[PDB]
Order: sequence, then C-alpha cells, then structure tokens
Amino acid sequence: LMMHSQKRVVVLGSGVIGLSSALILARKGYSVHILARDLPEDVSSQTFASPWAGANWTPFMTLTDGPRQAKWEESTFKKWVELVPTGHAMWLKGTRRFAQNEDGLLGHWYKDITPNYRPLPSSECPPGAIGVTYDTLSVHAPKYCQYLARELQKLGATFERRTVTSLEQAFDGADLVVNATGLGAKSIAGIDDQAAEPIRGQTVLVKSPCKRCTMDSSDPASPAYIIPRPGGEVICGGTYGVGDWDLSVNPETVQRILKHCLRLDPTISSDGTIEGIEVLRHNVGLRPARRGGPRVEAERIVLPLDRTKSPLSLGRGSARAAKEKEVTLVHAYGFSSAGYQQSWGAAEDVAQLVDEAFQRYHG
Amino acid sequence: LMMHSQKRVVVLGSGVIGLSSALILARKGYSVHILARDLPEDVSSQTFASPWAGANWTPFMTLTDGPRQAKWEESTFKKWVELVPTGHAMWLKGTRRFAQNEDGLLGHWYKDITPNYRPLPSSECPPGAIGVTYDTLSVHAPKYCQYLARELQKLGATFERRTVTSLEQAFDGADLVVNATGLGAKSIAGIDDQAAEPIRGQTVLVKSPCKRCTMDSSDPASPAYIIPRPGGEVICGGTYGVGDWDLSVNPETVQRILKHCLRLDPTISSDGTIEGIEVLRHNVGLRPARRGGPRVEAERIVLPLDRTKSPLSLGRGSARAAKEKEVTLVHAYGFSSAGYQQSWGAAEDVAQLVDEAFQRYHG
Ligand SMILES: Cc1cc2nc3c(=O)[nH]c(=O)nc-3n(C[C@H](O)[C@H](O)[C@H](O)COP(=O)(O)OP(=O)(O)OC[C@H]3O[C@@H](n4cnc5c(N)ncnc54)[C@H](O)[C@@H]3O)c2cc1C
Ligand SMILES: Cc1cc2nc3c(=O)[nH]c(=O)nc-3n(C[C@H](O)[C@H](O)[C@H](O)COP(=O)(O)OP(=O)(O)OC[C@H]3O[C@@H](n4cnc5c(N)ncnc54)[C@H](O)[C@@H]3O)c2cc1C
Repeated sequence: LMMHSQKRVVVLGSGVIGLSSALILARKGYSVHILARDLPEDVSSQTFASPWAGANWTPFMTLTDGPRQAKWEESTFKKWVELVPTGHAMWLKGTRRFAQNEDGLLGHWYKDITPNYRPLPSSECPPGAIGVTYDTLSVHAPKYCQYLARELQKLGATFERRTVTSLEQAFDGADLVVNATGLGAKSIAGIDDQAAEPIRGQTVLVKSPCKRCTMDSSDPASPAYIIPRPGGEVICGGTYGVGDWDLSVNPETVQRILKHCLRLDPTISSDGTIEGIEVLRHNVGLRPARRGGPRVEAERIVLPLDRTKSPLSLGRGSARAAKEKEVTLVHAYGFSSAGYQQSWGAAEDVAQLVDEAFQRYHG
Repeated sequence: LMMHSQKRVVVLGSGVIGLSSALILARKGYSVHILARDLPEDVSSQTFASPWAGANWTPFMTLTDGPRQAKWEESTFKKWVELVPTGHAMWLKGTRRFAQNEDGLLGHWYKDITPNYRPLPSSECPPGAIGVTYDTLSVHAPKYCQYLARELQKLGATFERRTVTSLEQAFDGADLVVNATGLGAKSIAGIDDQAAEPIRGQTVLVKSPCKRCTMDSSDPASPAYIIPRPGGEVICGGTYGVGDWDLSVNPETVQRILKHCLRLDPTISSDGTIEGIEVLRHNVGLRPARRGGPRVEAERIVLPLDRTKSPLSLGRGSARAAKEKEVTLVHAYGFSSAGYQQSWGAAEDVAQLVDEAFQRYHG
C-alpha cells in the first residue's frame, strides 16, 4: 500500500510550449507524462514548429493588441537572462530593428526590458525606414527544447510517442491534459479548432561568426532577419506565408533572403558576397498560429465525445451512455511567430490554470 | 581477405516505390541499403504518401497518354494475383467504375487484365453517368510495405533513417543511388525538381464488412471511392487537391465524402445511414506527383555538387576542385495516385536501368 500521486497530468505536445508547461508543472510537484508525435530529438521534423525557430526575443505587438503576449514575453526575458551563465541563452548586443514607420515600433513598450534601447539614426537604417537598437536574447531552438527535456527528466517527467486523433486517447492515466499541439489542434476530435493556421517560414542556416542580430520589417515585399544562435551559426530569414502548408524549399526565396540579409549585414559572408555565404541547411517550418490569437484557457469536457461535440468523433454517429466522465483540458496553442519568446510566461499561465482546475475539479 | 560485393546500391526512400525497387534489386543479387526519413513502421506519418493509399488497381490513363503507366500496371496486376493465396492482395470482385462519359473509361484498355470486365446498365450507374464492372485487386497499403520490408530483410537489405539535404549524403558506400523520395525530390540539392507537386487526398477509414469496391469519377464536383482492404476495413474517399499541402482534416470534406459514398453503397454503414458508419480514422496524405509525369530514368552526376548544379548546394557558392567523382542516380518518383498499382512494373524498369548502368559505368 503505497501513497500515490494525486497530481497526475498529461501534456499533449512536446514543442517548446508543451515542454515549458510540463516543466513548471513538474517543479510544482505534478506527475507529468508527455504524449507527443514529435519529441526534442526530432530536430529536422517538419511536422512541428519548434525545431525551426531563431529563436530570439522580438515583440511583435503593442500592449493594447497583445497584452498577454507582452506579459509572457517580459517573463520569458527574465528567464532567459538567468540562462546566460550556463550558455542556454545568448546576448544579441546591439540588435538592430527596422520598421516601415513609427507605428511599426509598437510604442517601444519593451524599452525597459531590453538593455540599451535607443533610436537609430536614419544613416544606420535602410533607406526610408525607421529603426531602434537594443540588446536582446536568443536560444538555440532545438537544443533549448532538449535542455528543457533534460530538466524534465530530472523532475520525474516521462515521454511517450503517440499521435492522438481523439481526446480520450490523451486522457490516459490523467483527468487533466494540457493541449499544446500547435497545428494539430485542428484535427483532434474534441478540439477541432478550425482557427488554427500555419504561417510558413523558410530560412537559410549559415555558418558565420556574425554576432549581430538584424530584424528588418521595413520592406513589406521582403521580410528579412539575421539571428545568431549559440554555436557559430546564424539563421537568415524569412517568410510569413499565412495559410501556406508548403514544406518544400523555394529556390527563388533562397536568393531573396540571402541578398536581403547581405544588404543588412555583409559579415554573414566570408567576403561580403552571396557566394561567400557558408550555407549549412535550407529550412521550412510551419509556425502554429491561430486566428483570434493564442489560446490559453481551461475547458471542461465530457467523455466519451459524441458526433454532436465533434465532426471527427470516432465510431458511429449514434453515440451516448457508455460511460461518461468530465475532465479538464487546458489549451496552450497558436503562438505563431512568438512561441519561444512567450514560452515561459505562457507556461506560467498554464500552470496557474492547472492549479485552479485542480482546486475546483480534481480534489 | 574476403570477397566483397561489387554490387552495392543505395535506395533513397522507403515508400512503396523504393521498397519495390530495392526488393527486385536484392533479388538480382545487389547489396542494398535503404536510406529514408519515413520507414514502413511509420504508418501514420504524413511526410510520405505510402501509408495512406487504398490501395487498389484502377488505371487512370489511356494507353496513348500513359504507355509506361499501363505497362507498369499490367505487370503489377500479375504480381498481386500471385499474392492472393498468402493474403497480401485481395480480390475486389464486381468492382463498379463510374465516369462522366465514354472518354472517361480510357478505351477500356485493361479489359483483358481485370477478369469479368463488362459495361454496366445505366440502371446500375449514378444518374447521367456511364459505368463498367470488373474484378480488380487491392492491398493493405501499410502492411504491404511492411511485407516488402520483411522480404528485403531476408534478402540481406538493410535500413537506416536519414533525411538527406544534398546528394552526396546518399552516395554513402555506393556509386549508384535509386532516388525514390516522392515529394522530397524537390528540395534535395542535386535533384531540385520543381515539377514535383503534392496532390492532397483526404479519406475516411471505416470499419465495415463491405467487400464491394466503387470508383466514382462521374461527378466532377465530388470525387468518391470505396476501397475495401484486407482486414474488414474500407477506405472512403476522396479528394485530388493539386498543389495543396494542407495536412489538416477538413470537416466539410468528411461530410461530403461520407454522404457520397453512402449513395454509392449503403452497406458501408450498419444501417444505411451516415450515423451508422463506424469511423476508425480521418486521414490526409499528399500524393507525390510530378508535372510531366513520373520520372524513371538514370542520370550521371558529378560530385561534389556546385552552386551551378544546384541553387540549394551546401557550403559557399564558390565551389570547385575538391575532389570529384561521377556517380549514377536512378530516378523513380512522381507516381501521383498510382504508385501502388504501378510499383512492381516501375521497380522492374528501375532494376533494368541499374543493370545497364552497372554494365556501362560500374564494371
Ligand atoms: C522559421 C521560423 C522562425 C521562428 N523564430 C522564432 C523566434 O525567433 N522566436 C519565437 O519566439 N518563435 C519563433 N518561431 C515560432 C516558434 O517556432 C513557434 O511558435 C513555437 O515553436 C510553437 O511551439 P508549440 O509548442 O506551440 O508548437 P510545436 O513546436 O509545433 O509543437 C506541437 C507539438 O504537438 C505535437 N502534436 C501535434 N499534433 C499532435 C497529435 N495529433 N498527437 C500528438 N502530438 C501532436 C507535435 O508533435 C509536437 O510535439 C519561428 C518559427 C519558425 C518556423
Ligand atoms: C488518399 C490516398 C489514396 C491512394 N490510393 C492509391 C491507390 O488505391 N492505388 C495506388 O496505386 N496508389 C494510391 N495512392 C498513391 C500512392 O499512395 C502513392 O503514389 C505512392 O505511395 C508513392 O510512393 P513513393 O514511394 O513514390 O512515395 P512515398 O510513399 O511518399 O515515399 C517517399 C519516401 O522518400 C523518403 N524521403 C522523402 N524525402 C527524403 C529525404 N530528403 N531524405 C530521405 N528520405 C526522404 C520518404 O521519407 C519516404 O521513405 C493514394 C495515395 C493517397 C494519399
């Protein structure tokens, strides 16, 4: 007769959001099991977003447009500062950010967070653009997820590969599931979120000692960015193909990205020429976005699902009776281009929801 | 001092085409190593097509339009007949095929191959349509690939998971590679085939004793098919989304498919109603097609690649000298909706090409 945990949770999804959520929950003493198709070792899988990120910290919204986003970003920045001494985050000093106009600078909301925030002279901006410079942070996206997974291991979390098609498959040994499935949220019966949408991102991974980050959104015909990451590599971007699921490498996009990035910073090349850029890999990832913005909220759901709850429910459309339980589903998906920079704060909110659901529904 | 094989080949890709090609090569005494991202155990992976097929034998082209296709289909039918006694293929007796008009029946070219080929009365066709009936064959797509893999094991072939980005990575221990990468052919440096394109196929897998196959192309607004497969299941289709990469399940498509299939054959349901259909799974696969049709041909290529051979070549665009070898690349991809039904014959042609390249270039 052993005393068993009464704090079992399943985290569905093992991208940066599921991992982060799982880790804060494990630290809170929950017994966490992670079910996911794609795990942190899957560093070249295109069926999730987390391998493909820069990943730096670049707010995309004003406070009014994205209040949660800013909260989550501010918390995550603090966490990443803490990870610098052990090398899991890296300073991007004198990052340059260009926008089409003052509006594009988002009210400078984050100017107390990123050190050394100041306007750039126009001489230091692309023609016609406006700019600021500041010190921000980046992580090595796949290695960051792997770091989180090691931390999870130590805290007793376990992992299992599984591809779920219906919610009851996730409610396996737990009455609460954290739904961190990115794009998968659309096709799991019981979630069925039609608002989930990819935003396609093509990049070039380059071998370069360049330590300068440049984020250029000043040309609406050509998104571009240069994001150094721990390890002597830089990610050159990019694209924002809303609703585009295409996983193939576009060769014209390669040329556009490298030419633009070279304009922004010739030192990504050995000799300031395209031909001098040491290409390591051509990448395409699908950012997991959601119309209406990220979904971070707790839902109460009765199982088994019926065809009235979900067009994708399994079995015959005639459903009832056998057996019925009510469970908690805590959503955490749709972070689009900002999943890493929001991850820790989002995970904090997820963990608060789990605590509250446990109080209300799970003893 | 052992006598080593001088007949090493690598097969890049482990869908039905790579497996089939590998098997005929292994039977011919080649030492085959298969490199692929997706292997036969990966029965729910959307990053290759082979898990998702019916898979039956339904010619799609006239002889003039598709001479190779017909050759390959006729050979594969013979192979599948041979697999009936051991249950790896199954007869679909009295299959019904509907088309918009006589042209859609493709000159009835295959009428000596499928037993009991005859026209259907209009009373037995959807309104306004034309039809034929015949006996054809199907295989259980994932299990068929697994069968091929067991056969390969016995013949000494080996498997390795790898995701290649540049050809030199495939020319690993062999001077000849069979390129059977489906959609991946577009993004591998040294292949770079812009003509590769997905054709998206959504299906519903249903639990039903229905043993009748119905192929309906008589409604251009609603492709539909019912394909029984070994094991008491039927695949209900479908879609042909050319250029569509969307991996998510469309709920409207579910309704359209099931309603149409039910019109075609109520016995896919327990009670002839939608609500009586026992749904097992909602599936989306991307058929690996190619503008210009399937590519089955041998190419001679110099390694290392340079940026002049490939926009996606790795390293700096300034390339030369170090070291240079010429190798053989035997293409086998772009089979679209007919990869299973063409597989054995296509593999025969691939093996002939390998034999010929070995004579000409490899001693
Ligand atoms: C080119 C590119 C650049 C980026 N740069 C940055 C950056 O600088 N900063 C930033 O903050 N972000 C950046 N992002 C965004 C970031 O990659 C994402 O927002 C983030 O990875 C989302 O994490 P997630 O955990 O929500 O989703 P994912 O990483 O997509 O993980 C979803 C998880 O759910 C699993 N799953 C899905 N469906 C099922 C199922 N049915 N059954 C079981 N498991 C399932 C997946 O397999 C996987 O484990 C970039 C993304 C890209 C493509
Ligand atoms: C809904 C649906 C229904 C179908 N019904 C039928 C049917 O009834 N009859 C029929 O004949 N066909 C049918 N098909 C078509 C059939 O599924 C395909 O044509 C066939 O599976 C193609 O096989 P393949 O080996 O060429 O490609 P794939 O199965 O796509 O395999 C490509 C292989 O290459 C690997 N690869 C790709 N890129 C890389 C890389 N960079 N590095 C390493 N490996 C890589 C893949 O991982 C995988 O091993 C259907 C398909 C679908 C979606």
